[PDB]
Amino acid sequence: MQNGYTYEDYQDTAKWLLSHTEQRPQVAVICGSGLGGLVNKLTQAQTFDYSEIPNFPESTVPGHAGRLVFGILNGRACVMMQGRFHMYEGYPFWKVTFPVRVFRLLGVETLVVTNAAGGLNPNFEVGDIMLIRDHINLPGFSGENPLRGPNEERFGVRFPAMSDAYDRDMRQKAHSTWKQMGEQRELQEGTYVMLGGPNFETVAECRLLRNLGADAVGMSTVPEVIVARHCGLRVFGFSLITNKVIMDTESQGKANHEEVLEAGKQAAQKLEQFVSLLMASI
Amino acid sequence: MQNGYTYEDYQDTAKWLLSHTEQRPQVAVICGSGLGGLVNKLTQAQTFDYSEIPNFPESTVPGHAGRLVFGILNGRACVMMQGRFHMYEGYPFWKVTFPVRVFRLLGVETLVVTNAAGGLNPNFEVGDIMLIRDHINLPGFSGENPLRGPNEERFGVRFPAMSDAYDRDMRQKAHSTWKQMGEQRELQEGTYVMLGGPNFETVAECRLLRNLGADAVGMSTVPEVIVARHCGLRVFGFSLITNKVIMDTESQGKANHEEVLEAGKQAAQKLEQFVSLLMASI
Amino acid sequence: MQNGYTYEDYQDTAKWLLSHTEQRPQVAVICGSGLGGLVNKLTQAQTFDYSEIPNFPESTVPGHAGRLVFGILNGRACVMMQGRFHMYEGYPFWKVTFPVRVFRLLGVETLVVTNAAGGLNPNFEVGDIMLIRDHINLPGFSGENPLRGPNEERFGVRFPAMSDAYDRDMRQKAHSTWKQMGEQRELQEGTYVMLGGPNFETVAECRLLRNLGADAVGMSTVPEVIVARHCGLRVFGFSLITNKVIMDTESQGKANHEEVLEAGKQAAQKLEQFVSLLMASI
Ligand code: HPA
Ligand code: HPA
Ligand code: HPA
Repeated sequence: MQNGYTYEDYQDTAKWLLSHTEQRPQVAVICGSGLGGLVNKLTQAQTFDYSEIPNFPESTVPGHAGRLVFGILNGRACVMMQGRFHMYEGYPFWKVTFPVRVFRLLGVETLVVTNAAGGLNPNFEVGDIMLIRDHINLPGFSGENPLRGPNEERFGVRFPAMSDAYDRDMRQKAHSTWKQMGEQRELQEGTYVMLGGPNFETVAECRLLRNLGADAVGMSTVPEVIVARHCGLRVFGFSLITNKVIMDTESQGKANHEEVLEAGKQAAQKLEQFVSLLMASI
Repeated sequence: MQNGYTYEDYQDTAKWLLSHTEQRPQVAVICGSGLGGLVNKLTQAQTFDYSEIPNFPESTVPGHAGRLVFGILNGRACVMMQGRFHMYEGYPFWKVTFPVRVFRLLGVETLVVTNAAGGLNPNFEVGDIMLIRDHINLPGFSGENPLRGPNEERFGVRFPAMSDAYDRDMRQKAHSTWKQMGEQRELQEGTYVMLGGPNFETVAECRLLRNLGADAVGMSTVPEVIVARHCGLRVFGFSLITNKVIMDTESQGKANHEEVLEAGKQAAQKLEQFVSLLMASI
Repeated sequence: MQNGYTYEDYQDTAKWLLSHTEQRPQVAVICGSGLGGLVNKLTQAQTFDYSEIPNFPESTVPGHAGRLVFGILNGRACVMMQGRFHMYEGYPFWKVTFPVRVFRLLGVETLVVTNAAGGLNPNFEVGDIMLIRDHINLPGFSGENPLRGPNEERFGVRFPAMSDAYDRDMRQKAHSTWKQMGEQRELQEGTYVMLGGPNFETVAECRLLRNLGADAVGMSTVPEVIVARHCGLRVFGFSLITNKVIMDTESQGKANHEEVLEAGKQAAQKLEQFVSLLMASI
């Protein structure tokens, strides 16, 4: 497999955006979970529907419509993705990660990724926020990788390292900010594992995922982090623990989509003020 | 990747079958192992070669020729697949699972899946029958999934759960029936793990498969169970332990295809009467 | 997926080579690591650029240019691949493994595979040579396999076993030869695990790889061993431990490509005399 986008494609899209807005973001945020409401706190916001931006992959976002929003959040200029793309919709990883490279060409230096995730770690409770310290890329093990194919030297090297993908200083700042918020629940931190989806895991799969050392499971984010790190973007991210995974055959029930949506709704306010405060420390 | 079959394709195939047979099955059986002979016990059987049914994937079945057989088994009306499709032949998962959706549109409510498998659990002996209680989907981890691409709402939801894939009541009935058969060997039950194939595993791979909690290994069934559960089919299945996997470098030999064929042959009669008795309890 | 090469394609390429050289090799060597210099010790060498050989996949080799070299090494006639293909470049496994089948049709009976690898086993030091005793094929778990699609009976069987892939007698000879070289460091031996790449692993991924029982990690060799064993080639291989993987968050640094190149350079002489001596015992 080879990326279908030439360097010029990215550049054209970037040039189109610059000629249609006066905003010049330094931070890019890919919203997941109940963070979709974060667009409501931007100043001087300007919205672009994914369908009107050349080369942008078609939208297929549930709940939060596919919009790219520019604006000032807590004194910082940023651009946000309201709705992202997932492999389970049929998109190749090179379409999924297309926005990350455009962000780089706009002058962006920092990327914040957020998502909803199932809790594998027995100590996580619904509503918990887990800073992503590391990740396990299952699709990557089989070759499914956004960097597969010839390397574009103008973006980065052939063999980029990922052991330092999640910025250390960012996670330090995140802990201080959380303390300053006077939260009773502590800020979690752990390993996120991505798998394809769209179906939810079985008990047997959840037990091995946990045995492999993962704390949370999800169907996104990893390909974006890989491409971001490839082109030199400082990356920071976190998962909203939307549900605890069923790990015993005496299943009290089963993970459902309404459950995760509710969680995203109930924690929205907490996630928004958190990301807003973090802007001041980037 | 996206499924190449539109909902209408499935419906056309279903409509063609209904206009060519008076049979109206409630149960669908996908035969594997030595269960291929089960067609010999149907009453009022009517056979359809896969090649004469519109939209049906081309046949590539070894030993048992690709036929779709309708008939009455122990008083119940059912349809059976004599030979299935495997990813290792080159078929995408959406071709492999095509029959499952057609079955749904015919009015079928229950699906019984059977296969041959290598024993990972040290307590299994050749000839053992293992009820499938749960599964581990390795291809699914990388995104290889029959549901990949846009979701067809007329079949099911975007994020179906799989923790309850193998019907509980069915497995209870299976245990009672086995007792009533006066078998000396006990009915096994466990986790089946699917991988792509077509080559057999190495010692190192078998040890990790076992460490991951799998009891039996095979190259099929899982994609069919996923699609079946997606559209609301009650699923029940079992593996015929055709051989015990080599797990030490002092390999007494190596898994071979003739070995598995022999096992399927020697247990044929036992599997047939078992599935026949189960019909009375569905 | 299905192999795009017909049996005749392989045969044509083989026939073209035979009509352009008088050499008739019995051993084929696929050079990796600092073994790229091994071509300098061939007698009566004759070089073919991959681009001039019909049907040969396009070259994309870093450092060592894609050449196929025929010659006599320590009294034995052999053919060597200076530079191989990797999935991470965009090649399907059937393009990657194309040379292995051509080698078979030339009359070759033995294949020696070498590569660079990251050390997972805590006892390995940079510069170590690890005989490959077994392998773990992650891409294979998801269906990514060079044998996927219809089986070509003229090459081998539908379900080949892999538990005996690495020749036992070859590894015995390798140990004797190493002793005869009077090396202070002992010859290592272990399980190689392949993943897609091109990015390097994260700490979390390295810990699970090690927990799964792997000793060394790399991005090649496995598909070639599978196809070789399929067509009846005696296989022998080893990894040059070019670096030790970062397995703690207090990362002293991070794996980089220059590091691995340096290692390949520093051990070149030792690998060359080793492979040269082994020729005398094949
Ligand atoms: O349980 C889950 N599994 C997979 N992805 C998820 N995303 C939110 N919750 C889950
Ligand atoms: O040992 C085995 N491995 C994989 N698939 C199998 N199907 C039957 N036996 C086996
Ligand atoms: O650390 C490593 N990881 C993956 N492949 C490698 N090939 C050499 N070193 C490495």
